[PDB]
Amino acid sequence: VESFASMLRHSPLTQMGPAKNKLVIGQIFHIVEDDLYIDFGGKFHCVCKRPEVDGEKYQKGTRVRLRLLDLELTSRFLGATTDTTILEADAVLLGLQES
Amino acid sequence: GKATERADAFRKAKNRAVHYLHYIERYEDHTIYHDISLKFKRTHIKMKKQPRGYGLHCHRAIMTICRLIGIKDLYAKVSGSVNMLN
Amino acid sequence: NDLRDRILSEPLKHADFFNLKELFSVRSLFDARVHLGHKAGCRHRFMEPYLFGSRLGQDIIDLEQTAAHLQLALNFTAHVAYREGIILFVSRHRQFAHLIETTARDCGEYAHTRYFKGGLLTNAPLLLGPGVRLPDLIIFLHTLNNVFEPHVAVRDAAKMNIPTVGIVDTNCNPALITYPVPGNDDSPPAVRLFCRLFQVAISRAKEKRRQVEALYRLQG
Amino acid sequence: SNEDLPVPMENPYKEPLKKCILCEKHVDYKNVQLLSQFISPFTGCIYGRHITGLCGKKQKEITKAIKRAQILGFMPVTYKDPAYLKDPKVCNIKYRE
Amino acid sequence: AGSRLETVGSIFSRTRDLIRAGVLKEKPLWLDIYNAFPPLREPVFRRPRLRYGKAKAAVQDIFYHEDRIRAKFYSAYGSGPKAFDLFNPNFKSTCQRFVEKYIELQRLGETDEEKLFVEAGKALLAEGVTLRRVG
RNA sequence: UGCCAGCCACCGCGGUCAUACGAUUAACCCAAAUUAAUAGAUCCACGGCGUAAAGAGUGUUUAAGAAAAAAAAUCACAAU
Ligand SMILES: [Mg+2]
Ligand SMILES: [Mg+2]
Ligand SMILES: [Mg+2]
Ligand SMILES: [Mg+2]
Ligand SMILES: [Mg+2]
Ligand SMILES: [Mg+2]
Ligand SMILES: [Mg+2]
Ligand SMILES: [Mg+2]
Ligand SMILES: [Mg+2]
Ligand SMILES: [Mg+2]
Ligand SMILES: [Zn+2]
Repeated sequence: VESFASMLRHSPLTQMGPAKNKLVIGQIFHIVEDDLYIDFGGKFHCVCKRPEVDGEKYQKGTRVRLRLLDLELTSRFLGATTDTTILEADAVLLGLQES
Repeated sequence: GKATERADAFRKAKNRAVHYLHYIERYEDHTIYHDISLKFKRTHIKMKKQPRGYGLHCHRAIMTICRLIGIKDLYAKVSGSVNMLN
Repeated sequence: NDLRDRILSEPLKHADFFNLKELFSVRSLFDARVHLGHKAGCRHRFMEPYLFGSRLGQDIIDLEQTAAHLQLALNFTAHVAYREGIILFVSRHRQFAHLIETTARDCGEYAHTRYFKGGLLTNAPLLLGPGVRLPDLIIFLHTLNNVFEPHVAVRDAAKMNIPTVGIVDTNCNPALITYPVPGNDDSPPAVRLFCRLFQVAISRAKEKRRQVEALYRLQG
Repeated sequence: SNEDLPVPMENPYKEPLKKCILCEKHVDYKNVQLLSQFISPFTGCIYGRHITGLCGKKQKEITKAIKRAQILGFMPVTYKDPAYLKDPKVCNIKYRE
Repeated sequence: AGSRLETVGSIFSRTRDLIRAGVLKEKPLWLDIYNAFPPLREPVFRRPRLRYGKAKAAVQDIFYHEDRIRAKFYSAYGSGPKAFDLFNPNFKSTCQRFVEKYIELQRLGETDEEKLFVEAGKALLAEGVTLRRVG
């Protein structure tokens, strides 16, 4: 039986380190007419805009590539006890699964 | 219970009092377990444990509440504001 | 009468009566991302004993403690379904709400994933009907509402003495919950796994109630 | 006996602190060009922190070095010296819209 | 009828105290199940005060010597060309390959970090992966 | 009777329907005593000082204290 510290040591998210400038492949699970809701698998879905090139082949279940900056967008404003999560992630589109 | 008419306020208070109930532990069913001193807002309440034979030296509201609980022996001293709700 | 007392008191002497320990595992939760939370500044003060640590500002929830809580929570849910109780699933979150509602439809238990009206659990006879039997247990999949406040029905169930099982994140309030499980309520694999475990718990409880009822019928 | 527990070490991924434009540099009142880059060309006013973008130490040293050059007669007051008009723009203020 | 005060105590304590007093004559089934199977923590209301002064949290940061190696890897070569896949539990990154070969190389008895980094890079190059570095 | 006559320890009542004035009936409490007045006994703070009374315009020192467990003095900028 494996201990949980061993699983944290060998999890891919621990191997990620910094959340800035990381190339992560993700999967689109919901289609809004200009908005792509992409579950890259970490914690939250990110929202991207449909690009002007090859915009027809971004559908449900499509795998894309992302460059992560913040895994969860969250900030403090004055007069707030707790931070303000947006319940999203920040990532931009590079392309879709070049194979 | 608050209402325009006194009887309506009486009925509202009677129906709302059964919703909020406490259980008060009584040592040998007559006195409280230990000496309790507290300050709630601006009211200082100090109640003291007594033996079996000398009963209920308390403010009249405390005597009524202790009679409804079942406490027959207590000492009570209240200081500061003697507001009824507090 | 006495045999009904026997069939009520029979599962209470066995810890593993419904055999739920084989339903889930630490790897099963870890593959569905239960161990992640929000940022470290979002950490509620009551989640420090339930947090294993912080990974680069992100809260990591100890799934040893989550499994230890979840075994008791699933066992309590199985027993309250065995004793023919009313079970209500509440999750005020518009990303899974159809999935909670279909989960409860397949369970045969009831769901409130819409707006909770103010005097619903408290002033039950005016809202629902002249004589209404109150719910016996509530599962909160999300203890927070859309404006990041703690849920009203948690406080109302604490007023009405209704037990609950709540999935609390790193920013939630486990103080009012009698059976909290520290976990992740945002990731869809975690939410679907929690719904699947509650589905199999309810189904196992009702089918085992049916079989022991049939055994009681063939006894006499 | 569990070697998979984390160690109480500091953060290894601390990217170093961002630096000012003149940071680990030396300011002076004799060089008119460096002092006059941080000055409005039309009026001669001194830009603040939100336009200049320095450490507070260097912002104070630039302010004192300019004012010393203003009093001692090395640089103009009412205008930027037009011989150094075409210097590269370090300030973030945009005058033409 | 019941006890509706939230801050007095747990629902278990309130129900057992009211039945002990004698106001409640119908025993709930959840009370018996609670007597069978208790929680880890009793649900008593605690007021979430805000923390002031020199007192801070007890949460420990999750760090490793492997993360110390990952810091130098991300400083020199940046992110790996293999990208990242968080859906596979057994995903082996180029970064984690560098970490493993760094461990296997320091098991040879070399203390010098420059020698460890250079021979780890050439051991990566011998396995066919590409190190673009940062220009 | 009608802010008149008048009453009260305090709040207060009497301005043509007064359980508060004067009388009558009834009732309450003391009792060879009952009220009024004046002295006493008791009663203020081991409580507070931003807004209600209270942190004295500032620093140093004498007297008087506390040193109770562990350390320190010291660096950009507009003191005079
Ligand atoms: Mg959450
Ligand atoms: Mg008058
Ligand atoms: Mg008189
Ligand atoms: Mg008259
Ligand atoms: Mg009188
Ligand atoms: Mg009279
Ligand atoms: Mg006083
Ligand atoms: Mg004053
Ligand atoms: Mg002062
Ligand atoms: Mg004065
Ligand atoms: Zn600088």
